[PDB]
Formats: sequence, C-alpha cells, structure tokens
Amino acid sequence: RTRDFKGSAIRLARRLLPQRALTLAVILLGVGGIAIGVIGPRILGHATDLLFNGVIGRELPAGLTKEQAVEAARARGDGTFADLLSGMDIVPGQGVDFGAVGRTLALALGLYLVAALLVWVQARLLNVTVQRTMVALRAEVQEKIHRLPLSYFDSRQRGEVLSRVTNDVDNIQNSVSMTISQLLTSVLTVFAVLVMMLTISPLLTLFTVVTVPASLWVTRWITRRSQPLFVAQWRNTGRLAAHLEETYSGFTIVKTFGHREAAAGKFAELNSETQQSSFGAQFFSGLVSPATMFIGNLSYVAVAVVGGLQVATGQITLGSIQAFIQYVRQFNQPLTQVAGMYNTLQSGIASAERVFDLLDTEEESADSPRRADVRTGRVEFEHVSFSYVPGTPVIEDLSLVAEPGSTVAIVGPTGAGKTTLVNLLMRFYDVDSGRITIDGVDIASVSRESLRASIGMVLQDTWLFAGTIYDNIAYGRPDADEDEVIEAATAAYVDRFVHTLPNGYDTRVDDDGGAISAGEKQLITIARAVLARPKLLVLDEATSSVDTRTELLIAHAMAELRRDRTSFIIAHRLSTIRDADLILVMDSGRIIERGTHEELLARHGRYWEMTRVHLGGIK
Amino acid sequence: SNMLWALLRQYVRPYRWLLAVVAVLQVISNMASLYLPTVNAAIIDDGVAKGDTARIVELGAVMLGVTALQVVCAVGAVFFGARAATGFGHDLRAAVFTHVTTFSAEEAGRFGAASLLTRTTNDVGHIQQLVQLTVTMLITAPIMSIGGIFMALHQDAGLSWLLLVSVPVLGLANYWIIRHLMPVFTRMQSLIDGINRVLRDQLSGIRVIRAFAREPLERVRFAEANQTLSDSALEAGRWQALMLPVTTLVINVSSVALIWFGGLRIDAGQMQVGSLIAFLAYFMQILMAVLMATFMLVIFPRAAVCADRIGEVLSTQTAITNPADPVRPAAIAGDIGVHDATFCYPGADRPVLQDVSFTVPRGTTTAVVGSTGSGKSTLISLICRLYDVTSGSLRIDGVDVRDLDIEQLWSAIGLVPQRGYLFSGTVAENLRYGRADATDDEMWEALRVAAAADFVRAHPQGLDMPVAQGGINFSGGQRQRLAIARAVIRRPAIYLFDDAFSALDVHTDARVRDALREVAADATVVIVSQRISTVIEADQVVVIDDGRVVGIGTHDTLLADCPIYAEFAESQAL
Ligand SMILES: Nc1ncnc2c1ncn2[C@@H]1O[C@H](COP(=O)(O)OP(=O)(O)O)[C@@H](O)[C@H]1O
Repeated sequence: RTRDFKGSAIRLARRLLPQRALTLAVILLGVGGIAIGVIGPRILGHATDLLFNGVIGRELPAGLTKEQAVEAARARGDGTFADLLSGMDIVPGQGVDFGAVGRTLALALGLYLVAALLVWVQARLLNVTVQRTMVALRAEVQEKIHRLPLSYFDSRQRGEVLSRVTNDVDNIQNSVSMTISQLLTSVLTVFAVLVMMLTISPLLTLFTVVTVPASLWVTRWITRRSQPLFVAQWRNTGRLAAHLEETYSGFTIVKTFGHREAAAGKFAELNSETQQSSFGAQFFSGLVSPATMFIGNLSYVAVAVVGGLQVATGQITLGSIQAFIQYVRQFNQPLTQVAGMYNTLQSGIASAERVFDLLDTEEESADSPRRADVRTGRVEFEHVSFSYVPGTPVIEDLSLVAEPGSTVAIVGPTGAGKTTLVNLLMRFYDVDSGRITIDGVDIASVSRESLRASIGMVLQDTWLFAGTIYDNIAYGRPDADEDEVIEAATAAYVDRFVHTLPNGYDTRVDDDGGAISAGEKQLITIARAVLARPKLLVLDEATSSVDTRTELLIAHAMAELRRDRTSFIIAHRLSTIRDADLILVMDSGRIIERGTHEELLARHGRYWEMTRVHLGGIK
Repeated sequence: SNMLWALLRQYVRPYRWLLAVVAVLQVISNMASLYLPTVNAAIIDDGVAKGDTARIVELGAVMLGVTALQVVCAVGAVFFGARAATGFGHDLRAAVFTHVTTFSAEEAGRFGAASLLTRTTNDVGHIQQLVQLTVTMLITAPIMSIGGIFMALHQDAGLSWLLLVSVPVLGLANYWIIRHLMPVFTRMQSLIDGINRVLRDQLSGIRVIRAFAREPLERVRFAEANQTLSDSALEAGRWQALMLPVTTLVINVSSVALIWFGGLRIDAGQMQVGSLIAFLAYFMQILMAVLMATFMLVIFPRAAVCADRIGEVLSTQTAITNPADPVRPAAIAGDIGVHDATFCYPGADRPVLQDVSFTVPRGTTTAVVGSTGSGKSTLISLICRLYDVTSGSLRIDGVDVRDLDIEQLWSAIGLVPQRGYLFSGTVAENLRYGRADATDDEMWEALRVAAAADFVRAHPQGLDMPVAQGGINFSGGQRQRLAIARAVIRRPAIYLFDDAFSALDVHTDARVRDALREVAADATVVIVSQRISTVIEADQVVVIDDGRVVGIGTHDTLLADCPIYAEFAESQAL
C-alpha cells in the first residue's frame, strides 16, 4: 500500500539533488550515452545500405541511368523489383567502395567505444553519489533515533519501528540504487528510439507502439488474476510460520508427552498445502514476462512483414529496416521488466515516505547544558500527577522524602506505576504539575545527559546486546580494565556461574548457551550497573528472577554497606527489603503510607496486611 | 562456498523428472526465438530480392506460427520450473523440520528458537526463489549462446567463425567480473546483517542506552559500521558499473566486425545480405539475455548464506538417542538413583553439576533448593534425559536412565518447565497433551487440583476458551497452573516441578501441594524452587551450591544443621 507518491518521490529526489552539478553531469552523461547508442544502429544501417547498393547494382548494365535501369527492368516485368530499384539509390554497374564502408564502420566503432566509456563513468558517478547520500540518510536516521523521546518508541508496536528503520532502509537501497540507473536508461532509451524511429517511418512506429497499451493491459490483468492467489499464499505461509512458532518455542513440551508425530503430521499437511498454494501463485506471478515477450514478438512480426512490403514498394531502404529491427528489440527490452521496476519503485516510495514521517517527528526539548551534579544524594517529590495520556492519572500527589545515604524502598501491586516513577526520575517522561529535585535542585533545570551519567538504573527486564559477557559488563564504563570488570563481577556474583559457561566472559550472549537463564541475565545487568559506580542507584525489580538469598547478599553488599550513596529498592517480596531505611506503600499511584519496617507493620497498614496475609497462607 | 551446490545436487535429485523437461522447453523456446529472425532475414533474401509480396505474407504466417510455438513452450517451461522449485522447497522444509525434531534442548539452545524458525522459513524460501529464477530466467543466457552458435553454424560454414570467436570472450568477461564481484556481495550481506544487529540492539535498549549515556560510543560504532558498509558498497559498485559497458561494447564490436567481414564475402557472392540481419538479431538477443541473467544473478550470495545456515542445521546430528535396544520395564516407579552425577559443557572451568547423589523411595516427595546459578536448573533436564551426564550415573528402578526407552520414560514423566509455554488454540486442547484422549470431567478435576477451576469456570463459554501463543493472553502464574493440570491428568509415576510454583502465591501453592498429596500419594514428586515455604512439607530436601550438594535432610533438621540453608531461612524470615 502507498499513500503519497509525488511528495515522497520529490523528497527522495531532493535527498540526491544537493549534488547539483554532479547530478546534472550524471544525467548529461547518461542521456548522451543513450543518444549515441541509438544513433549507432542508424550508421550501421547506412553502411548495410551502401553494401546492398553495391551488391545489386552489379547485375545491371554499367553506365545506364537509374531511371533507365528501372524502365528496362519494368518493361520485361519485375514490377516489384522495378519499384525496389526506383526507390533505392544505385548507379548501375558500380561496385562497393570499401573506403566509404571502412569510414562508416570506423565511425560506428569509435562512437560505440565512447558510448561504453561514457556509460561506465556515468554508472560509477551514480553509484558514488547514491552511496554517499545513502550513508548520509542512514546517519540522519541514527541521529534521530538518538534524539527521539521515549514516548515515540513506547507508543507503537515493538517490531514496527524496528522494521521501519532496518528493513525499509534496505528496501530503499535495493529500490533506488536499481531504479535511478536502469529505469532512467530505459526511459531515455524509449524516448530516443521512438523519436529516431519516427524519423524513420510513422506506420512502423504505430505498428510497434500498439504493444504498449497491450503490455500494460496484460500485466494489469495478470496482476489482478494473481492477487487472490498471492494473498492466499501469504496467509498460508503465515500459518506455517505460526505453527513453527509454537512447535519450536515449546519444543521441550513437544519432546515431553511424545507429541512429535502429531505435530509432524500437521506440519506435513500444511506444508503440502502451502506447496500447492505457492506453486499456483508463483506460476501466475512468473508468467508475466512470457506474455509481454510474445506481444512484443508479434509486434516484431508485424514490423518485419510491413517492412518487407514497403521495401518491395521502395518507400524505404534496407538499412533503415535493419536499424528498425534493432530498434524494436531495444524498445522491447525495457517493457519486459517495466512492471518489476514499477512495483519496486512503489515499494521504495512507500518505505521512503514512512522513513520521512519517522524523521519528521518531534525531538527532545533541547536540554540546557546546566551541568548539575550530585554531592550528597537527597531526593524530593512534590505532587507529581504524570499520565501517559490525559485522563489516566497513574501518578498522583506523591511527596516522598529521602535523606542522602538512605536505602528507601517502595512496595506496590504489579502495574501500579512503579516503572513510570523510575522513568520520571530518569526524565524519560516529563513532569505533570509536579516538582522533583535532586539534592535540592530541580531536575527540569538540569541537563538530562549529565543527570543520567550519575544515576545508575536497572529495569524490571534485562537488556543485552550482541557480544561477549565481558563486553556487556564493560558497557557501563568502556575505559575501565579487566581487573575492575572481574571485581564488579565478583561483587555481583556472576562469577559463580560464568566459569560454568563454555568460555568465561567470552560467551556470545546473543548466542544462548542454554544455562543462561533470566535471573543470571539480571545479574549481568546489575553488574553492568555496578561498574559505573553510581551514586543514586535504583533497583526496579532487578532481582525478580533470582533467589531471595542472592538478593539479600548482593543488597547488603552494595547498597546497605555502601552508606556513601542513597538507593531505591523495588521488589515484590517484602523479606527482600525488610529493614531498608523506611518503606513506601504505593497503590496505583496515590502513595499511601511511609515508615520503617517495624513502625509500618505496627500501624496495621496495607503493608501489614500483605505481610500477614501472604506469610500465613490466608485468603 | 560450495554448500549451496551440495544441498541442491542432494535435494533436487528427485526432480530430474521435471527440470530436464524445463530445460528442453527452454531450449526449444530460444531456438524458436532465433528461428524468428532467421526467417525474417529469409524474407529479405528471397521475398525482397524477387519482389514477391506473397512470399512475404506466407513467411509472415510462418513467423506467427514460430512465435506462437515459442510462447506456448516458454509458458510451459515456466509452469514446470515453478512446480519443480516449489517441490524442492517443500522437500527442503520437510527434511529440515524432520531433522531438527531429533534435536534435544541442548541443540535448541545452541541454535535458538527464533533463529531456527527464520532459518527454516525464510532461508529455504530464498533458496527456492533462486532455484526458480535460475531454471526460468537465468539459464536463458547460456542457452541463448548455444543456440546462437548452433544457428550461426546452420546458416553458413563461413562468417559463423566470427560469432564463434566473439561469444567466448563475452562469457570470459562475464566470468571475470562475477568472480571478483561475488565475495564483495557476501561481505555486503555480512555487513548488512551486522548493521541490522546493531540497530536492533540499540532500539531494544533505548532506555538503558540513554541511562548510561553511552551516546559517544554508540554514535562512533554506528559510524564505523556504516562506513565499512559504504566501503563494501563502493567496491561492489565498481564491478557493477563495469558490468554492462563491457557486454555492450563486446556486442557492438562483434556487430561492426560482423558487417565488415560480411561485406567482403557478399561482394565475392559467398554470402547473402539477409544473413547480416539474422546475425545482428542474434547478437541483440544475446545481449538482452546476458544482461538480464547477469542482473538477476545478484541473488546468488543470499542463497549462499542461506545454504550455509541450512548446512549448519543439517550437519549437527543429535547426541541423544535410544541405544538401539533399551530396557522396557513398563512398570517403572519413583527411584531416581542419582550417584556421583556430573555434568559440564566442553571448555568450561567449573562443571555444571558434580559429585551429587540422592535417592527417593517409590512414593516419596523430594525437593531441591539453592541459589541461582548453582546448576539446579539443569538437574531436572538431566533426570528427564534432556541432557546426558558427563561422567555420573542416575538410575530409575535400579537401571541407569540412558539404558531406558526414552519414549516410555517421557510417557511416564510429568514435567512442567521453567518456561511456562502454551500452544496456540484452547485450554481444552493444550491440556489434552497429558493424555490426548481425556474426558471433560477429568479436565475439570485437574483444574480443581491445579487450583485453577475458578477462573476457567468464570469464562462465559466454558473451559473450551481460546488461548494465544505461549499463553500470553493469561496474566502469569495462570499458565503455570495450566501446566500443572496438564501434568496431573497424565497421572505420571514421577512428577517433575521446575520453579513453576515460584510464579504462584503461598496459599495457592499450598493448596496445589495438598491436592497433589491427596491424588498422587502413590507417585513420587520432585520440586525445584527458590522459596522455602514450598519445600518445608517435602519428605526430604537437598541443598546444592556451586554444582554440588551442601546439605541433605529434612527442613526441621536442616534449619539448624547447615548455615547455608540458614541463609535462606533468615532471608525469608521477617
Ligand atoms: N507505553 C504506555 N502507554 C500507555 N500506558 C502505559 C504504557 N506503559 C505503561 N502504561 C500503563 O501504566 C502503568 C505502569 O505501571 P508500572 O510502572 O509497570 O507498574 P510496575 O512497575 O509496578 O509493574 C501500567 O498499568 C500500564 O497500564
């Protein structure tokens, strides 16, 4: 599907026009090469005409007038032959002058050589300019990805933007790099050949160009015929992919219970069905070229027969007919895959307009380089009422206070708005009718990058990028050393299992080792956070997939022991955060109560409810 | 490399019944396409020279007959080639799936689910795409050259030598270009995959990337990746720009030398004028076909890398199999005779599991607890023979598990994995996997046992309610409850629980354990968990750390026997 052809096309062009002189020079070289390549057959036909003249002028008696020879031939009969002689230019009795033939063929070969050289240099220049502009466009895409706010990514499908920035750029490449050369040469060739063949003979031009409406009609009809089968093939391949999904993802559950045979039978049935569907659809799609080839060849037959008839009449020369027989073939050449270029160009148009809409969105609000840093680690919140969309006050009138060096923790039900709070601390989303301060200064007056370089943050889920475990750990501070890396590793207890992996600190994390489960991925992530030596650590469910004992040891190691920094701890298990310098109880925003372990349990709050109810098994 | 050709010559072998017909039809189509300008030229040679417009009109009738034969045989060739390519794709998909089903969990983790699926659904598609293109579009150029030389020989024994010497230099130039260009294309694909991986990793992070403020590093990494891709792009573009001009120049110089040599022989009377028209048409057909095929040829590196991946899948044979005559007790019960069990991946320093040993009587319930990374996760798979031990031995009913019938064992083992997964469909179908022929009341009783009858009854349409892939439509531990019901309908002699109870609350876990004791008292139960409350009531408990046992006994004895479990006790106490 497409929604803007002209606008996206002109934007794609204006992505290339900045070359200006280079672009116009490339266009000039291309058009000159096409024109001279069209001209070449004309001089070849002229040379063939000279040869044919010198051949059939031998049998006539020498010294006669051309009109006299025509009359002598016509008197004995040979009416068509007499017409041929009348319409053709021979002095009777004279042979071929090889000097003129040599001159003409030398001119032809020279112009062909310069045509090839110009075509090559034009191709090299177009490749250089398209690759340069393409690198610039991809760099702009990357820069925008660096500048975009988080709400843009969070408000769409997970694979949507990924396909828009990865696959659509490749489509842009495989579309424009092809078209701007081949389609441009095709259109220049068709214009040049049509004007030359119009200067040759008009009836021949009609007998040729009748194929264009026929070609477009037949390709449109074949496309409309194949579209239902193409959609069916798409649907059936989607069904096959989905079935492969649930038989591969739950492969252990398939090997257990012994259901390999049933899954194999279902797969075989749907695979055969998709085989038939793909067979039909692909046959109907691939039969486009033979049909237009036959239409062009029927046009060629008409050209040949009418050219023979007209040569017998004498209205035209043989060499012009030879040039025309060449020209009809070079005219047929583009139409064989003009539909292919059209569909590829339309796909590139759609991808280009999508990419441009991505590149024209709002960016971050030009963070002022205030460059504020923390000294003690005091935090403060003032009546923030943030919402993803107006009408859903997920955060509402919180006034939490934490002294520097405190390990204040928060408890609440899943989905109540914890991650929203930690994002607001990160300036991932702006504040709404609230004030937040670090060490007594508002963050909104502080540059975002300087803040984020000093916080230290881990999410509910882990993130890992292609590379070794050592690379993932060192991502926290690249200019550190392996001694520091292993020190942080021992601090985060990843060492207890990293040696169990095939090669410690060297396993490709994108290549799952099987033994690398979610909890130890969380350990890797928290180790990465540790290496950066943060002063405002926040633990947002970073220990969900790990045992409680490991959580208590690591917490006592790097938060309770590290009295020099304050910390936020978020966990769904109360015993994991018991005795952690006052605890907050938040229930879908609307922070309820605050206090230390004993004081908060003694006041019979919701914290007391959850501690009493869950441990006692009461429901 | 040559992996693509090996896979082809192995798997398209049953389709020589069809590809030969495709080739024959392509040959006859191109021979007709070259017979077309031959009689076109004959029109000038005879009809024009004699002036007989009749000869022209019947030669036009023959013209139409030839082109009709060409189109019908060409469309037949395309039809049969499409059939052959689709059959090849179907056979490749079936073979890949059948071979990969023999894998264990080890190989599945080695390859990865998403990578495996994309390999088996898109790489095979690319391979069949290339097969159809080469059997319907690419082979035109070689057949075109062969037909051109053959028809030049047919026309005369003279001027044909110039065509016979002009075509091979074209072919050599094409081969020279492609030999250099192909490695550039494979490096192109490698860099494209790398940059796509970089983009995917960056977008997946975003939050963490902005948090650590590693913008300076990410920017330069993307810049260097794109610059390397640009260098490869320029390298490929050089040869691509060389491609068309050399072919065009070769055809043009062949044509000019053609006219130059033909004129001399025609002057002597050895050659006729129409042969020039025929030869020019032959060379232009050659140019069109060669350009078209070489332009389509850019698909080759895609098929090369796809074949490399498919060979990666197919070459790795499974290391787990029945030993061609295992024992069939058919009445196995709970023994689990772990004895000095050891397990370790190759190249690792510390083993996954080592020198552990424990046994359970026929109907007792045991559990294992410990810190994450201790290797307890793989112990369940070792019991169920998803992984084979390195040097240890664990026996069921006195005979080591590797000597058992693995199908019978899986029949007698009820397992809930740590990755609670459900197949797309309905509960009344996913739950069938425990028995495949269960009854509705049995399913409802299982939901009662799994402490899950409440919400499944709450659904308006009944227990036969739809589920998405992986149970993602559910809230969480509901999936674990469904897995428990699936396991319990089977009535297995041995129960395997792998941290499934962690996703549940204390009271629901207690109810589930009480139901299991009520129903499966005769059978044995093995539980993996990180929660003490789920393990307290077990008959015996074993605690493992760093892949070895650190404590065995009961909860009452172990709470004071070893400080290692006292760590868990203090961590869970309030
Ligand atoms: N991208 C988003 N767009 C709209 N609403 C969202 C988005 N992300 C989260 N929410 C809503 O905001 C709430 C956030 O809760 P969350 O911070 O995840 O709590 P917790 O961290 O305890 O799980 C959720 O209930 C969800 O419905």
